[PDB]
Amino acid sequence: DYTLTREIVTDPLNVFMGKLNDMVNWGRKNSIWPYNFGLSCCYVEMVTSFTAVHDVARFGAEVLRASPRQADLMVVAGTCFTKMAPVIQRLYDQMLEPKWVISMGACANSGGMYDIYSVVQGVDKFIPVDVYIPGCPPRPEAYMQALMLLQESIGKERRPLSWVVGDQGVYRANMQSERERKRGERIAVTNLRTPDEI
Amino acid sequence: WISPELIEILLTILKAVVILLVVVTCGAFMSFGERRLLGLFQNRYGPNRVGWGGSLQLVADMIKMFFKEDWIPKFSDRVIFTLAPMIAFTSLLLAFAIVPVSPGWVVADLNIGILFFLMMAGLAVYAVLFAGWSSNNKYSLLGAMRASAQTLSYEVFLGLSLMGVVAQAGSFNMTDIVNSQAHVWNVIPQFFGFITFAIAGVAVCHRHPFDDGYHIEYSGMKFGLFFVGEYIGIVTISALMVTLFFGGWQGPLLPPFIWFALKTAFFMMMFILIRASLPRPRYDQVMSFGWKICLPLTLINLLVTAAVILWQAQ
Amino acid sequence: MTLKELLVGFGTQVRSIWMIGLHAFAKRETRMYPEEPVYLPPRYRGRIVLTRDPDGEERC
Amino acid sequence: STEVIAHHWAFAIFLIVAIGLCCLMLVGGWFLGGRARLSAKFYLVAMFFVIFDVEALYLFAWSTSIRESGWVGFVEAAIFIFVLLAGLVYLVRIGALDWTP
Amino acid sequence: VNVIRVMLSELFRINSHLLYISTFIQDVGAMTPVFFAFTDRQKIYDLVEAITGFRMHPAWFRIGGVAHDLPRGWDRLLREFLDWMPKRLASYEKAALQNTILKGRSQGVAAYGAKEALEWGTTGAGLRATGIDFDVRKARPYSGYENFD
Amino acid sequence: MIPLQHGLILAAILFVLGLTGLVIRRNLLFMLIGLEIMINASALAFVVAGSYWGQTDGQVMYILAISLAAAEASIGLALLLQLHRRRQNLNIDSVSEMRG
Ligand SMILES: CCCCCCCCCCCCCCCCCC(=O)OC[C@H](COP(=O)(O)OCCN)OC(=O)CCCCCCCCCCCCCCCCC
Ligand SMILES: CCCCCCCCCCCCCCCCCCCC
Ligand code: SF4
Repeated sequence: DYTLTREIVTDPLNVFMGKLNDMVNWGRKNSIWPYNFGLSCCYVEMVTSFTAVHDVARFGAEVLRASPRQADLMVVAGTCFTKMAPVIQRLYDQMLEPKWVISMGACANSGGMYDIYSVVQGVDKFIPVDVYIPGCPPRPEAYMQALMLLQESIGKERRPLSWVVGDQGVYRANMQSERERKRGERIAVTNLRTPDEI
Repeated sequence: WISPELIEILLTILKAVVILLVVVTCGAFMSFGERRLLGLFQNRYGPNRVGWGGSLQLVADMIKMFFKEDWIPKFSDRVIFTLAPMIAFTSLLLAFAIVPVSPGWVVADLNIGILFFLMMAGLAVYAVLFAGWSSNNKYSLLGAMRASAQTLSYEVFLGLSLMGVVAQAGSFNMTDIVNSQAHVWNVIPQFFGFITFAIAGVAVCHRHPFDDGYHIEYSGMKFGLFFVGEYIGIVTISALMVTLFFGGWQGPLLPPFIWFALKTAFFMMMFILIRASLPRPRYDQVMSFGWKICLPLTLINLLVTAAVILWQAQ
Repeated sequence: MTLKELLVGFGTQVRSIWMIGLHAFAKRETRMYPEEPVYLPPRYRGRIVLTRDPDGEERC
Repeated sequence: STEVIAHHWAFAIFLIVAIGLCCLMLVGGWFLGGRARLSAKFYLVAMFFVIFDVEALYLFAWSTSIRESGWVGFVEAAIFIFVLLAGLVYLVRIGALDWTP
Repeated sequence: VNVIRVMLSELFRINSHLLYISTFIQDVGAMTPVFFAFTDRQKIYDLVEAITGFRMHPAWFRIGGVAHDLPRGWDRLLREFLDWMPKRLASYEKAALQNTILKGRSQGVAAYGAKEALEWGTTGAGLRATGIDFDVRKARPYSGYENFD
Repeated sequence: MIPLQHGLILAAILFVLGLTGLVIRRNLLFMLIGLEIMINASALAFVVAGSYWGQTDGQVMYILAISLAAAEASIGLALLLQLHRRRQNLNIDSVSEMRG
């Protein structure tokens, strides 16, 4: 199942157009360029993921552009403060299609622990979000797992190949949640190591 | 339609086309190799998951640049904004156009050569100036003025660095320059010419440590044009240094193209090492190094080369 | 600048060149995520569960 | 000589294919994908580049024919390079090439 | 409790100082050693993960003590980290902090004396760089810092 | 196989175009542009004359001509910068305070 942005609409996908959309999706997931935007702690773990021990570069996401026009993905990693929310909105509007959003950490997810007068309670209040990571902060490999989640969501989305022909609306698949996908193996856990050891 | 002249025309045009395609693909794959070698230099692996050895990453970047939405500022001048990546690509491409890769494999056997490289360097600084002005941005304009002043400050002695090599060779032709290296490579007499040409060639390609930017407004395939043009420029500078200081294709055992490609790859890896290791000197220090130190060194090197080549001309 | 300062600068840059090359000749310290699973200590604060008693009923 | 005209044609198709490849690369980038006061030191640096580039072209003309010009050409270019270095030292000392204050 | 709190505070101080030095080296223009500094921070994070269960915000100190006891094997990880650190510190110093370009970019920039630090409430490395030997761990000892050499 | 006359006509056309641009334009930058057009046209004529006779003297005086053009353009652009610095406008009709 898919949803439209110009409602729920089924999968429309000639085989040559299907292969062309598949290769466009492949090139888009295998080359995702994040934007160098810093808000708070979660950006420190973001640049931790970019470093040598973690090596985001294996995903081809180390290019890390300093201008939003050159970036494909916006990782909101930190708290959406009231003063910083117009900056976030302007930065997201400066981007070009296609543009996806990864919300990193509890602050960008929902406001986190900061149910306070000067914090916007979640970045999804004003900009659309594609992936959410719980954490405070998420570890760098959780950001990597979200990068693969965004790759999976990218690889089965439908976008126009050009503006001269075809439908110009975007089709994002209603993905099965990771919670119900991993519930089979998460409940089967029986014993864990006791916290008194290393 | 079978004649030796016409088939020679067609085969030589095919060699030129093959050289052009290999050069543009080598620049793109060596940008990918720049990422990989930076990862190696900082104890990582770099892009190695998209394809066998990461070789399919570049196709993914090309697809992303091609299918990105094309964006031009409304207030900007469209013609200059379009034209600046065109120049930044083509200038260093036709700068490569003089390089002899192997005996019997050349594009144009000109009577000028490195003069044509100098014209292409002037066109490169034109590309930087046009990219800065066309953005309709004061910050990018000022940054382009600074970058263009630096490029001028090193282009002012690029040719004088090459002057010792052509003075020993006795001709502007590149084949004669290589053939003068049949017994000793030009790096040994023109050591100062070599280091000054290396510094100038790094600076005119805006490679580290010589890099309010003038690339902020560019996006889509124009930014990819800038990258492939600058990396083709890295290829061109490396091949020029090989063919002017390290004997070109001359080698004892291996085929000449193998030796030429090995030396070019060594200089490419050296450029990646320069990018990885050195910190960035300040702008005033960079231009004072360009004017005060290297240009008198090239002048004195040319004078000493002339005196030596007249002493041995008994 | 002075010639001694220039020679010291050239020496420091060549030393940085050599040290970065020696870093290149070293051993990688990169964890191969997701292919290599992340080791986590037993008291690592990640996903929350509700557990059971040894008899099999839920402990809450 | 068919080799000379062959090399001329190779240069022609090299130029044409390079420019056209960049043209069609820009065309394909545009076509595909959906949509939804400066100081006078700049002038001084460019001016110094122009003047020293003309003196550089004089040295370019010198260096290609050093051997048959003899030692007289060497002493002539020695006066030339000494004049260039005197002007360069003069420019350096007064602060023309000093960007920092 | 005092020695545990001092150990955790010193581990996090080393983490923060490593980040500060690496970010300064990157901001000057040498972007290489921040990666290795983050590897050292990852070793510190390994020890902090083992002890407190979290990487960056442990939430481990309690009113009257700490949340858990020290896990069996904390001393091995601490010994491995203490063997790891000095060679990396010397490597970063000789690769970047003794290089001339960073010294020229850093020396003589935004200097001030003791009076400017006193009147503006400057503390930490700046105040002691002005020659005033005022550290809280020595002047007003806390958490058993008087038992450390 | 290429007439000397045709190159001379081309150089003369460029010269009169530069002179017309020098006369009709009252912005100082376009006057300097016209000056470089005329001096380049005369240099082109000199190169054509040298190539007709098979002598290097045409290229030698071309080298002298472009040296003069470079230095004169530098001086003229310095004067233009001074005019724009002190008067904030590039009207060549504004510099008319000496007359009679
Ligand atoms: C946006 C487009 C702008 C314009 C771009 C160019 C448009 C034209 C493209 C088609 C050109 C067709 C072929 C032209 C002739 C090529 C061969 C040639 O030049 O031969 C003449 C000469 C031969 O010399 P040689 O080989 O030594 O022969 C021995 C003596 N018989 O060899 C020479 O004299 C070599 C020296 C001349 C080489 C000229 C190369 C092009 C110069 C202009 C580049 C412009 C780049 C784009 C714009 C940059 C920004 C302004
Ligand atoms: C970085 C190097 C870029 C080189 C660009 C041009 C490549 C030309 C390749 C020519 C190959 C044939 C050379 C002559 C025959 C001898 C070798 C035969 C096996 C390749
Ligand atoms: S979620 Fe936690 S770690 Fe992330 S920005 Fe908020 S307070 Fe910091």
